[PDB]
Amino acid sequence: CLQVKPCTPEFYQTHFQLAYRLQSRPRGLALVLSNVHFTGEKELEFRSGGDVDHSTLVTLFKLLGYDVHVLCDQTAQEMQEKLQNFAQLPAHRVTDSCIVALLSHGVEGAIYGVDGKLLQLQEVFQLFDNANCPSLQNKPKMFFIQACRGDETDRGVDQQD
Amino acid sequence: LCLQVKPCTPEFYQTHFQLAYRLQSRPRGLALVLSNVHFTGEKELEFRSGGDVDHSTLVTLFKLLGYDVHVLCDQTAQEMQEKLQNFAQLPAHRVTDSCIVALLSHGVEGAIYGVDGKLLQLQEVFQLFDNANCPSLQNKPKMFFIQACRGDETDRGVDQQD
Amino acid sequence: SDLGKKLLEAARAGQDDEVRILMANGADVNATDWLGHTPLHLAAKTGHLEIVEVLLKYGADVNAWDNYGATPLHLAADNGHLEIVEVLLKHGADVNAKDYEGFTPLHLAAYDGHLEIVEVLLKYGADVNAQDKFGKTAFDISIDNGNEDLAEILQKLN
Amino acid sequence: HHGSDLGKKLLEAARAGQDDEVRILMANGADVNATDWLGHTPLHLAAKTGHLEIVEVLLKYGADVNAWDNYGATPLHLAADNGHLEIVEVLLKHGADVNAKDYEGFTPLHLAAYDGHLEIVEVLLKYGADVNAQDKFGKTAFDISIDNGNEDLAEILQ
Amino acid sequence: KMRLPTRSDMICGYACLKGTAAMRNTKRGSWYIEALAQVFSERACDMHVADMLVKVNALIKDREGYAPGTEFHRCKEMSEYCSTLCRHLYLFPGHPPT
Amino acid sequence: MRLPTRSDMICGYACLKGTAAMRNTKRGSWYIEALAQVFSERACDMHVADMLVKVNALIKDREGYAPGTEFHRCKEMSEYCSTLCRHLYLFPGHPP
Repeated sequence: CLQVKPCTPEFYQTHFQLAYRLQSRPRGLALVLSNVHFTGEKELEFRSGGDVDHSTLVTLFKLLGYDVHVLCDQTAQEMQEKLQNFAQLPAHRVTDSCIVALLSHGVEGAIYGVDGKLLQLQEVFQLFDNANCPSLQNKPKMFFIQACRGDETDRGVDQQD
Repeated sequence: LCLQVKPCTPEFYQTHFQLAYRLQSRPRGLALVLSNVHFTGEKELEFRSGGDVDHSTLVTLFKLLGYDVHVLCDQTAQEMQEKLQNFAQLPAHRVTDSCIVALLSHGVEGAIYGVDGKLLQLQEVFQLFDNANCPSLQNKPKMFFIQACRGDETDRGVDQQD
Repeated sequence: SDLGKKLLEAARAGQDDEVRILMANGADVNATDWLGHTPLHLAAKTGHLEIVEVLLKYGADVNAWDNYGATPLHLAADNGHLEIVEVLLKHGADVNAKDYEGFTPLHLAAYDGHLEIVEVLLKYGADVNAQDKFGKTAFDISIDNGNEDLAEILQKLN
Repeated sequence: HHGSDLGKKLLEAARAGQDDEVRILMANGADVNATDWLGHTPLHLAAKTGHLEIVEVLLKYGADVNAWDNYGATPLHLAADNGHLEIVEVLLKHGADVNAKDYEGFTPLHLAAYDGHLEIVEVLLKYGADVNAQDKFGKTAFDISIDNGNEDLAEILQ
Repeated sequence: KMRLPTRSDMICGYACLKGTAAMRNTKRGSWYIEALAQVFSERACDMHVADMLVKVNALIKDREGYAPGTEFHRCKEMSEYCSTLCRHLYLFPGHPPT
Repeated sequence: MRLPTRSDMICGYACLKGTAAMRNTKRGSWYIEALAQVFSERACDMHVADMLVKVNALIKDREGYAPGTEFHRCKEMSEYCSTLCRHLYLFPGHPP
């Protein structure tokens, strides 16, 4: 039901010139790490509906042509550990791009692991830069941080001063 | 050094305003080019050399783009938040379709230094122009140009090899 | 492009004339958003009575629901737009409709303490004895919310 | 200057250094004196990045071998600065100003010294390298052999 | 070969702004993900990632929270995205098909 | 009838987190140059969000030239964040 409209041959014939070469098969690797249950020091609820998000993304990245992997309910340490692995995977050498979706609870700059501990998002990106991940240089790398970034909630403001 | 703003064939406009931010007002909005170069306080900070060229290059550029541009120089952290909020309130914004603000100075992650030696959180800067504190600019694109340093270190780079 | 999206983005923005035009061109008066809202919905929710009226005239379904399971009445009542609440009712709105989680126009109209909106909802057979997900009723919502001019209208003809 | 320009695609396939692609553009009469926002010219880009083969075909199309950029550097400057002996030689056989200075004084010898490029210094001398040139810092190709802890380049200057 | 900055050619999308929270729903999920799945599937064919996120922004900006009898009801949220991409990023779905 | 506390903004940064910018006594900072270049040249047919992508491309390729020092042959990378919700074209001029 969540189809994905293809691109007309005129489009690629008219845009590929000025656009990150992204016609490899797979189109790159996608990782959908998503924590949903939280143990350790008790504080974090239980990301309900976190399963729908996880699915919605897995499918989506799959129809976009991505050899997608997955990880669930992981600890801060496990993430940096398994993320670095995903980053190294020799496959990236042949693909033209990379996708990574991190969905979990969090705070400014970092995400919580089921572990209750944090993982700085800056640390995450580093793993895929031009140094630590040479197999992906000059290749677009998308990131999708579903994690919450605070504790409040925007009540909103209305138009007309 | 003489900026040449090329104009767009009316055909373009008729084929793009349809799906963009309304931005054909005159002026096209207000632009502010606050740039701190001469720093006093505990003069640990260097001298923004060439900071005068940047300031000029931008003032001109924003002027040829059709912006009633203002300016401020060598200001203190407090003076900035103070004068920035004023620029944000200026009743003119009601008639314009966009807003530009360039902050050039020394800085660190998240904030910029004033000639004062004190900091001004960039997050505080943006707040001044949001949908609450600046209703006269809602739904109108607001560009920001932060020419500062998010750090100490210099990037050496890394060999790109196939 | 497709009249659908065109009818839709018009309804919620206000454009009154625009909506007439699009309807004249045979726009699908049953278009939806990524959320499920329909022009009537958008119009009902935002409060554009004039468009809500011209909409109904083009066979617009007055008892439609969105991805949350709300109805144009739900939204109309929820946002306090008496006029439309009435208009929507005269056309056969399911005054006792429930969303995917139970709430009814009366609740949404009560939770916000909308006087006249509650009075009019009753008039059309409002089940003043409906229990939302919290197990409360249009009554319990008058006290808790510190609004007493309210519960003074329900307890009359249960 | 109009749309996907001639000598621009040149600079492109020159810095991207794809031989075959530079010959073609030259054949079509590409302005072998194009510049980027920084002032570099095809020869410059080719010299700096080290694509000897394009540096050669370029020189063949009347390419100016003694051009400068916004910093005031020369293809020799860049060639020596990045240690590409071959091109340093080629550029020289064509009359490169071995004693050229950039907007701030530095000369191919310095740039070739500051980086400790053996053979590159040897060849720069050969063509009348003013081993007695003072950059902005007041030092010479000599002072740069000691400071940088490189002695195989020490007194090998008199 | 030549130099390369330590980091570049990235693009990150965030479901919410700094300090604010994300709107979750036990049956539909988070707005960002929905919007994402929507705009991507629909426009990945003629719109580049950088511009689609602008679309997602537009969607998320208009959405209001619907959960009555709470304080989450009629709330707002705003997405953001930062990129160091250096060329349009088209996902060219399904091409070539054969 | 309301909107989020903040939106429709777009900020461009001359350098990434932790790194420094590059100023030159005669040309100024790379970001500003690149900015003035791409904007004047493409403001006519390119929207602010995409022009910054151009500036990125330019800044990415640029190498530092200041021999004898440690700034020589250095790198730098620009970035920008956006909450814009529609293309932002500056439609320069538009003939009277």
